[PDB]
Amino acid sequence: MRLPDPYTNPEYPGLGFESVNLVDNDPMIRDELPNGKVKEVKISAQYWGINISYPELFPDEYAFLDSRLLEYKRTGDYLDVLLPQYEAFRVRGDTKSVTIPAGQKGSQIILNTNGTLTGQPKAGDLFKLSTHPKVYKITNFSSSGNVWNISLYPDLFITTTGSEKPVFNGILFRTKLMNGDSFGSTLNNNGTYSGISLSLRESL
Amino acid sequence: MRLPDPYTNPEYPGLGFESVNLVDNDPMIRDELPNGKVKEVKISAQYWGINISYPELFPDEYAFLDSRLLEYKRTGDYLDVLLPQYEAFRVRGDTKSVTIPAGQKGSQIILNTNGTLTGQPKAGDLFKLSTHPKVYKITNFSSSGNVWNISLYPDLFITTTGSEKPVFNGILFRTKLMNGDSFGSTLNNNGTYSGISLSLRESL
Amino acid sequence: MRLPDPYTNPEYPGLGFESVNLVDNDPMIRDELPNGKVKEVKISAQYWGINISYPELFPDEYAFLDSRLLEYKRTGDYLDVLLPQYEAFRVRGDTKSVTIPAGQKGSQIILNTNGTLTGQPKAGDLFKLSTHPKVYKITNFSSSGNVWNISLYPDLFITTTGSEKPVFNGILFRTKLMNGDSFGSTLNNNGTYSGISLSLRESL
Amino acid sequence: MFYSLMRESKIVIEYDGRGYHFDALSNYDASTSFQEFKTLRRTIHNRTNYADSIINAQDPSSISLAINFSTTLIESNFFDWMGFTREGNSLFLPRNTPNIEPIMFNMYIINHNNSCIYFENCYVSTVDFSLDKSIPILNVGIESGKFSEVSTFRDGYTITQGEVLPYSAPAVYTNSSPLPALISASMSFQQQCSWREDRNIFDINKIYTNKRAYVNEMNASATLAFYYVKRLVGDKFLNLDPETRTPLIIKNKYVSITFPLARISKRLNFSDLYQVEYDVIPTADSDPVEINFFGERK
Amino acid sequence: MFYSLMRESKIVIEYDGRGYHFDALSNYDASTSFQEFKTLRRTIHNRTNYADSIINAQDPSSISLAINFSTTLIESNFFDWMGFTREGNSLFLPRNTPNIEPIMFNMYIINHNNSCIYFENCYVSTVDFSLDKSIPILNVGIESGKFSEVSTFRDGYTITQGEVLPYSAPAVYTNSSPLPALISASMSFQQQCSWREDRNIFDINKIYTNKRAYVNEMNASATLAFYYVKRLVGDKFLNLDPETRTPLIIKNKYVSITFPLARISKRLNFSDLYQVEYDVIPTADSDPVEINFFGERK
Amino acid sequence: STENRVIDLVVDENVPYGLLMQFMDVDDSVYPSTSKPVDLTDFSLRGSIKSSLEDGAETVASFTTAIVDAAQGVASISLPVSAVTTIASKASKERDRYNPRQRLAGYYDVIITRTAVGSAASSFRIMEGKVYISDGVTQ
Amino acid sequence: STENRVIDLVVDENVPYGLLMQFMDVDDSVYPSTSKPVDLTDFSLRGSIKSSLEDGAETVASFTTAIVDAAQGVASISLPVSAVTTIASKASKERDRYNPRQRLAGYYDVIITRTAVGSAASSFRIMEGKVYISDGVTQ
Amino acid sequence: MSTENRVIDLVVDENVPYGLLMQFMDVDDSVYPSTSKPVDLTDFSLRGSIKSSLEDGAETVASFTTAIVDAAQGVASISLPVSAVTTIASKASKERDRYNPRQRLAGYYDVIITRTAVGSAASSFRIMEGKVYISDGVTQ
Repeated sequence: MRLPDPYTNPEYPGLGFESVNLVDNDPMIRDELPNGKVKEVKISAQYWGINISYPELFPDEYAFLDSRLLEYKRTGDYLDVLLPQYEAFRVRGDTKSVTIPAGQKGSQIILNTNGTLTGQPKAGDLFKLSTHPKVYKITNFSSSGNVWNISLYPDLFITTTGSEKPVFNGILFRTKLMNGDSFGSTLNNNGTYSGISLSLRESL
Repeated sequence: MRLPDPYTNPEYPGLGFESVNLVDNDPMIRDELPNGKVKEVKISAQYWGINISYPELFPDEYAFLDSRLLEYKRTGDYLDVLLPQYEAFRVRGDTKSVTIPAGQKGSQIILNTNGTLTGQPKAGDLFKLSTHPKVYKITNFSSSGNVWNISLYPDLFITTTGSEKPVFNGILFRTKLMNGDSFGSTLNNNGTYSGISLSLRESL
Repeated sequence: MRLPDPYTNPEYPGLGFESVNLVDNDPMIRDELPNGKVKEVKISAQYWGINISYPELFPDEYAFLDSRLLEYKRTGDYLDVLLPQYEAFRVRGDTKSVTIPAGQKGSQIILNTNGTLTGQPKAGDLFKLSTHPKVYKITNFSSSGNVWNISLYPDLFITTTGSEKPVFNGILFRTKLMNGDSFGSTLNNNGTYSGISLSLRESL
Repeated sequence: MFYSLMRESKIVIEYDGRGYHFDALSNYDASTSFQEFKTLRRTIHNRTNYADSIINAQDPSSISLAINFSTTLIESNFFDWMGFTREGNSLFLPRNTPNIEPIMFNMYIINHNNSCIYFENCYVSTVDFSLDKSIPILNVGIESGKFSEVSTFRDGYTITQGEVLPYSAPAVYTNSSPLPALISASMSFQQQCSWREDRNIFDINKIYTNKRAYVNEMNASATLAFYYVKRLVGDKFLNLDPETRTPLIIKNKYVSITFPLARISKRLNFSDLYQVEYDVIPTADSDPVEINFFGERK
Repeated sequence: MFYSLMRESKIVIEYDGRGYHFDALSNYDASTSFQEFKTLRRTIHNRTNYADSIINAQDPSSISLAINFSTTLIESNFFDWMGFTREGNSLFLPRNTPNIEPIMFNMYIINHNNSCIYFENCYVSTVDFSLDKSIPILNVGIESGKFSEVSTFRDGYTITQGEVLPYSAPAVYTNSSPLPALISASMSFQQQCSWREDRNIFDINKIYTNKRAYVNEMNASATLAFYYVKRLVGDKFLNLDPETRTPLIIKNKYVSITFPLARISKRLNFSDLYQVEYDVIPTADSDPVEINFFGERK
Repeated sequence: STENRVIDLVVDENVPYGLLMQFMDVDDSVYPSTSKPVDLTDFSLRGSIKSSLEDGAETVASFTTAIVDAAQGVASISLPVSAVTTIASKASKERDRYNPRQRLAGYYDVIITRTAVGSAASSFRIMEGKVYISDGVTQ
Repeated sequence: STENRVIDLVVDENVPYGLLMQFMDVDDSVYPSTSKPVDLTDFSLRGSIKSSLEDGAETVASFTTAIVDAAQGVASISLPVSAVTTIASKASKERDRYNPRQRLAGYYDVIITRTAVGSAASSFRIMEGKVYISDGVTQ
Repeated sequence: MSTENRVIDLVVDENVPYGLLMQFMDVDDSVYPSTSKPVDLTDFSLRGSIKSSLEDGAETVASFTTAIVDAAQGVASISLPVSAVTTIASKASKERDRYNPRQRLAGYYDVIITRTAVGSAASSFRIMEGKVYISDGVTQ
């Protein structure tokens, strides 16, 4: 499901992140050798962590927000979020006619736009495959005409099967709440819910 | 037994809730696998936690509040707490001619209003059955004619017997006062009592 | 790989080091006998610890820095850190015609400059061999003709093979970024990124 | 239309169901205002420019009156309302504050054409007057909780201040020995109350007005200014040493503030003509401070 | 030698490669200064008396200009540079701040004999003018990062302010109903930016100058002063109650600031003639605040 | 809030005039005010433009009422270009202070009315103000 | 019309004038920047320039109107170089002391109109203000 | 910004051939920041002139010898020779600028670009205007 925000529900401008913390969580078997060399082995999967802080929420906005959150807690599905700082539409066009040749594993990826896309995805922008819900981060870009060579920080979780389509816009993190067990909201005498915050965490 | 509030007792304005804290307590066993998939397990029940804060209290206000609290601790009754922000009257009419089909044990109430109720409940409101003291929040509501499809956050604590009647307005939390083992209030030299806090828990 | 600094990238003035912290990490087993004599034992190696602090970062500065850090974490390279306060050019000339006699495994380098180098290194400067990445500090220097007697704090991590060439200027710390397991930066509502810190450790 | 002139006004204080029209009023100052909760919800989605401000409370008003002394001594009711106990025409400062909450009263500021401003839940928080070479006048300071605009009002036709008392030179005594070279005797009395804000979540979407208050302390104080005068070399009566307990009285032909035992601190200023300044407060075990109000012929 | 007179000066603002010589300047004030790091290293060895002071930064300059209204309306560029969107001759207050960093421009203060002071990296941080019974004038306030002395400069021969607009009495309306008894309408607009100090260890032994800044908020505000006037007993239109949303416009013959929806707070002063004071800010969902600039004949 | 019935109309010379009133019923009991529109049944609007308020004043023109989309509450008040010309003929030669194109043409007010919806003639004035003619250049 | 939206046109001497409008209705309640270009099919705008703002004024020039893009919403108001020369000849000579390039020529308005079968007169005024001539030397 | 945008001042230096280099570029800002492309200046002729005053009867003191150095890339150049600079300096006001004594007023100027082509779009625009000043010199 979709986390409410001013893009989906413009009538509630109180929704919307006062501050978002996009943390990098890659567990590693780090070992500090006696000779000065540091050896680290990556085994556990990496996952983005999102910490959302909300401004002063009025009673109706908080009613909508916690209604959506409780629906999340009820039906048990995943909770998608859209970070707005990465919503710079730097790539126009429709990506259905873009083919990613099969048999690709690792950080590097090669995709052929077939002369369809307009706009260059600069380093630091997000990237997501059509099938898998993992969200990557472009670290370097290099194109030779139509073919694009993109390097992603997390290695491709699944090897491309030749049908996965690039998603350069409207990327949603498939996250799970981490504050659900004890989630309280305080109501002031001024009439606003203060200090509403979420500690999300990408699942899979 | 009702907790004194400036609805029933406006002559004691210091008994108003300076700030309420509706805490969502749903203990779960959350385990994060190394493959990035976070998994949860729910066994125990969900109970609404209410925390009340008070301003400086004059001798008469404190006398009334303390007499009520000692009456509670004497008879072992259940404090009823009313939250003003949840007292918006949307559904009006008779709740006796409405029928709830029996055998509903999930997290969803299907009821035939029989055209006897005007208005429609809004998501995020408070809903409660007439035969059980547990309080529910409406997470979603779809109306197809006279039959309503109300979705509730806590899974139905009872299996409907067909005699339950929905309650939308005038809902009270059948709380039990926690932190009553060491309950006190310091009296300052200026005659006002300070440091009064009620940590209440929904003891259905 | 070089960490972005306002030498190579002056267009991003926010990437400057607001405060560096050169930490001397030489773990030792220190035991204090009751007879007042304190005794130490050294087994493990000494590694220079560098801590970098940053000011508020604009979107472009943070984009560049994050792209570089993600490139590091992708290729598993070694961040090179340049400290401006250690870039005083004293020894100038060619370091290829200078010879270092082999078999030197202590804490002292004896080298015949062969009259090819002008100036003299000062105590407390940074010194490094051309075949090893460990960085040394000159604690003492005595010159008797062309042969120099450079004394180094860390005991020589390698035994000189006779082919090493001293490096006095342009010295970089072959660091590896610690605290990268949970690395993040909060984006405030005013558009600037805050709370960015690099805890680096010299992984020779 | 109707303008509102300060000179064309009438201030009536409503206590116990009777209107105390305080004539002989030299000047009064008052203001009304509201409290706002203005927050700006700038988000990463929309860095907005328009605030979210709602008016939810009435800021307490601070009304100050300057009242001339009068022959009917209605102005002593300000000491009476501020907490002093009464015996005859003399007001005592009680050893302990009698009640937790002050004495509350309403006040009207009448004007022409049925125009009025209604201050409610008022209490007298300050009264100070300077006995000097000018006509004495006591500036009272009251704080209101709720202000309002009303059409009909209470007007004190009968209860009113008489003629102003003629000037009479002040004189300060120790027992019956006069203190020479007086400059300006200033007396100060206070009832330092505090509003108990009880704004709660039941007052959301409503305007809140302060209603109840408690007395932190009462006190009587006086600052005496003299010229540094000595009659002997190494004098004992007149010097700069502190006086732990000494009977003092700041006397006039129409008023006499008595300190049965006083704690005096002295301060010398090397000005054009040397001036000493006293700081008179009653002691710990001193008897109640007296304030006599003599209309005429004592 | 050459002295520098303020009256013999010319202020040219350099934006987009064009010089905006702002004539009709009533008065301007500016200052330049440096930041020091002065520490005294008193030790048990030597309790020294001589400090260790090094000049390492330029304190940002605060330049204030007072500019008369003109027929060519060059002064509206200050609203344009401060962040307002433009359509025709009217300036809108955008719902959200457009960019993170303000609009930067350079400014010259020319004087005779090729003397000049060059303020760089400037931004307009405040603009406020009072519509009153005197000639209106808008005081702009800009903050600089780097100041310098230069020989040749930019002089706006063509882009200049015309003749000052004749005085015209202000009037404030609600829709089209005039508000009676106006005294002084003061409007205020701000771009509350903040300098991002990025002084680092690579700037040691060098003078640092602020270069980049970000916008904390923009706002439009107005304080209206009236006389307390009532036309009826218990009037509804004119009273002291707050107004959550009401259309307001402070209109003149040459300028009209429009609040499509306004939040008004009132404050009454019991002065010689009773005065009420408004505090007008746009509401949360109000349409953009208008500022029209009419040169002549609207 | 309070009352804002007073709004001034600026009609254009040589151009027909038409105003579109979206009648509405806002209630501020709930914090997001209800957007319920009034339902236009048994409603008629009447409005005349008369120079000055004194008795016996000549009728400069008369508004032509249109009721459309009764369900959603909107309505239209208009008058033909001939009415505009008749208004502009009798307008005063003195021009408005803030706009040198407008000239005071008269006063106006429109009056809603319920005609025996409940056997009651519940007619009350909607709005009022002054009508200003704006001199054109095209014709 | 739009009394608050008066804009003064500036025409360069010795240069053909050109000004383009875009009729593009908006509805941002659903989402910001929801703007749909208005169809201008069977719309015909027209205007004029007169020396004074009153009846009996001498006409100076009439804009050569056009509809550049039908159904795209891009209309154009313009006049050829000879008309600009006539304006410069007819313009006043009270040159400002600090804007010595601009002289006042007259006042202008333009009216958009609908001429649709199955419809009626829909004339509406969209522009208003003054026409200022900017002096030129390069001819 | 009715006319404030297309007006800049030129100061021709005495005893030096004055040449100003112009670079046309179609900058797109409303749709998206930081997007600019050159204007294809083929068939986009330029012409300018200078006159002492703005009256109907004014003297043509000089005229720019405009040239399109690059047909594409939107690069053009307006320049006048040494003789024209000398004529301007001789035919200039004797009143010196107080803030810069070397500069004296010479006259006014305009620049019109005429994009005559086969397509019926023979439009003309005034892209520049302002005042012309002469900066005195001694090196001769």
